[PDB]
Amino acid sequence: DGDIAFVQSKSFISTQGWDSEMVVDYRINEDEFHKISLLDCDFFIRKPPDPDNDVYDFREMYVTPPDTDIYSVPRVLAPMPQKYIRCAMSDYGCYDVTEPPIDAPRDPLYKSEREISKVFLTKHYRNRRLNDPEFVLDFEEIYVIDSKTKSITRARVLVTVPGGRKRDRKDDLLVIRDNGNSFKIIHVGERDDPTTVIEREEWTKTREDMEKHLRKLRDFSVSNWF
Amino acid sequence: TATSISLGIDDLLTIPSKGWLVQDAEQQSLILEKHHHYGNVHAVEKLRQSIEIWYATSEYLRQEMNPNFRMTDPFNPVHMMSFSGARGNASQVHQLVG
Amino acid sequence: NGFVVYNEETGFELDKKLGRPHPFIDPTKKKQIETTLTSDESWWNWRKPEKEQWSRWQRRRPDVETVFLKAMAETGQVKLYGKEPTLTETSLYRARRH
Amino acid sequence: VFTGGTAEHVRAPYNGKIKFNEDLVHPTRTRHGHPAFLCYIDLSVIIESEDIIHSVTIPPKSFLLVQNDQYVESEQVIAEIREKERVRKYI
Amino acid sequence: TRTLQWKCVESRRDSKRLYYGRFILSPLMKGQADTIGIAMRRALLGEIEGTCITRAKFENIPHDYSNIVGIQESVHEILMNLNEIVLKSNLYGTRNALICVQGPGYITARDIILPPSVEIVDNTQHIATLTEPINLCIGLKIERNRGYSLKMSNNFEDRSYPIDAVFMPVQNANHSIHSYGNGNEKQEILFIEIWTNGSLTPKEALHEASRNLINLFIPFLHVEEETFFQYIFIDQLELPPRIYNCLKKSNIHTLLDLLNNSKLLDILEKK
Amino acid sequence: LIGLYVLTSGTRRGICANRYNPCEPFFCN
Repeated sequence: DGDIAFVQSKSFISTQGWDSEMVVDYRINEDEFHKISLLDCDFFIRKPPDPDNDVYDFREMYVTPPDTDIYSVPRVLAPMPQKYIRCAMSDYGCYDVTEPPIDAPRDPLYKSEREISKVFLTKHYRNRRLNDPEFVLDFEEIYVIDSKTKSITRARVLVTVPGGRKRDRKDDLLVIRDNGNSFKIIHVGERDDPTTVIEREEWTKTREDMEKHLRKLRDFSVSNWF
Repeated sequence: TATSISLGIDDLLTIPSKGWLVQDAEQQSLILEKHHHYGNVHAVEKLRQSIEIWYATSEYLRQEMNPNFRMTDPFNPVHMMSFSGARGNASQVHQLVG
Repeated sequence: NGFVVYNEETGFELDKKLGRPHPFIDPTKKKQIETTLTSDESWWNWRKPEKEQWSRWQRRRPDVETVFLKAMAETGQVKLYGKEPTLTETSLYRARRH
Repeated sequence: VFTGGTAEHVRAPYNGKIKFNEDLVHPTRTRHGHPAFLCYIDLSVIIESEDIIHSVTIPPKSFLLVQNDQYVESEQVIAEIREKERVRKYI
Repeated sequence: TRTLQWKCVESRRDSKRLYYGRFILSPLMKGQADTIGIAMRRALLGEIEGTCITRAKFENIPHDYSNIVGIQESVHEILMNLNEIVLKSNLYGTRNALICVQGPGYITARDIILPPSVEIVDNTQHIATLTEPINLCIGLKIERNRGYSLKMSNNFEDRSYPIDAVFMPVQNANHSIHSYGNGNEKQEILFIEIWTNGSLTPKEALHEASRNLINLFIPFLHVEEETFFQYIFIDQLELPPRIYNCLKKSNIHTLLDLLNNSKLLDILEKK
Repeated sequence: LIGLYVLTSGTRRGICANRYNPCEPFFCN
């Protein structure tokens, strides 16, 4: 419930069912669109008027190279909604902390910049506002904007919380993993410690590396692990 | 001073497979020498094999020295002295553990 | 919808998952090595010498790892593949000795 | 020193027997006197180990020092990759 | 000519939680200045009692989540802010502090209800920021231990979140030695440099470190009240074969091995 | 150079830090 007011504009041109790798001759008004800036592309989603910029209209979307005017059509890979929804926008990427060469005096020793590879749009449950005391994120409906493919899809989310669709959303905990591809919902009481998450990934990597290093020994087949 | 890096007799870690490789090289050298006596190979062929089979073994031990130190004993005192570049190089360490 | 989904082993593949002592190669998946050249389908220089040769490397080098690994084997803290710790196990011991 | 160039030794990464078609390679005698095969194509050799097969590609103009169905220990030289002072040898 | 005297040469207070002090001790004989500086540094770093919050109970809050409504800071960050609170006290054992506050505003160290013997060094330290008009009661656990001491009991688990508090009131300490010669008069000058977090002045930390050191070596002066033939072997001495085998099984070869373990004695005593 | 190398030689990682597959203090400053 809680459907947002389905208003209609005058510049609305629906891009659904269009070719992906083709440009549109006209130019859009950026004020009417959400501007999502990623590493390889800039993504535009229609922005219906709202007191807070949370309402998204996926009926018309455009993708352009970063800071460019030649709009295109994103490679839609999922049934995007036909109604206004409130999505929490959180980026997903890495920090490219680099040490640039120093030629001019007082040049920075380091250059820290954040590169965005994916952007997640998590729908608010029942389109409730952030200021609502009953606000909670509906992790079932998450949309991923990939910069590398310049495409937008829907997250394949596995729900492991007991309770089904009638569960209490306040105990949900979305666990994004595998380069923003595996989405899993778990109970908040089952949250892994950040130290455990790092050690678990390091243990798996080093174990495989150690085995490959020991594999070249000729008594490997008659040896145990410990 | 606080960490007090110090090398001992057993700190000079040798490649685990040195015994196998040296034993394999001896078997090839012994078999070839036996047939050189039989006359199936000539002196130059024996001379080349003796030099090359022991040089290839020595280079392989040097090649495998660092990955063995990294994968098994990263904080080996002899390894850290050369790997960090503080003192010595791989060739000098190879004279000690290879 | 269609994007939302609502919802262990034993012995090997569980010790391997948890890191508990287990063979490196699964015994149930260890293929028997096929028959090879019988010193008559093979050239010289690859035949067995028909008489074991003295090598001076025939004995495995005594190590701190071997003694501790054997001591840990009888304590039950570790489980080796056989009675004697292999060079792979001693090399693995150095990595996880601490 | 004796190969007159850069020589790389392809060593067996796993124990087991080597399977390859000996007709695809040409017989030769190495500089050490050992018989071997000369490989002029992109020959692929199979090492059937205890666990799985471990196909290895042998580049051309490289000596193959092993035989078909021969058992090879790990870290044992299989092939030599081959990609002028005159000395008198008194005997 | 001179007597062993000490003086404060530098004293700075460029914070409410950062005090600096440099002290000179002179004249000292050769080798003494290093001994005094080493022991004093150990006393300053760990042997000085420090007071800080160890546990935090979030009363009336059954959320048990990482964040609560009306507070910008997360629960974990609130504990981090509590861990930075600098306290001075003379308490023995453990006490309880309470933080019950109003709705919107800033929670500072001034808002902590304190047990009688403790004080807030800097009341401007930020705890949490309040946005919604909701009351918040926090149950603190004030404890006073040494830096080197360790504690294992952590109130089990009763929704009280432990705070890994470091008990150092002396942030840093360092000593320097200046040696002066007059041909044959080798006197040493010891410089003590103390940084404190405001819970005690560097002059006070100098005295407490000296007293704590003295209290360590007082027990050594305590007194208590008063109340009123390898070269001879078991083979040589004639022994029964039954006894001989038993001793040999126990590696009793000489007579000394026999007396070290406790009609055998009748035959033995004559020889 | 040895002393600096030891300082920056950080934590043991992976199988060199934990005996079993998992399947730390916080400092404010």
